[PDB]
Amino acid sequence: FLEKIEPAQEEHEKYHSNVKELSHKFGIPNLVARQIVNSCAQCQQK
Amino acid sequence: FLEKIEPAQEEHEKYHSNVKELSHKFGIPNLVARQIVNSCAQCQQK
Ligand SMILES: [Zn+2]
Ligand SMILES: [Zn+2]
Repeated sequence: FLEKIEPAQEEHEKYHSNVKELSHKFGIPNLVARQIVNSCAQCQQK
Repeated sequence: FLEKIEPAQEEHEKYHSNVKELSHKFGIPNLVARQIVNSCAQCQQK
């Protein structure tokens, strides 16, 4: 689970990539990707 | 992703199974399981 999903977490931390970006770039569903963005504080706050 | 994880979502809705239960019962990591409990409103509020 944290094999291919982890690398995606590092991608957001470098370019604040959105869910579609993480999912479309790596392949993880829109939910697993949103978890990365949801974890991001700078992105969490609107 | 929603193949084996889905069935687990229904398990919590029938016995409010904790993360360890969902993960230990089905096999999903502690995170994917916590997502089920986290979604539960009755369990969300402490
Ligand atoms: Zn971000
Ligand atoms: Zn519950």
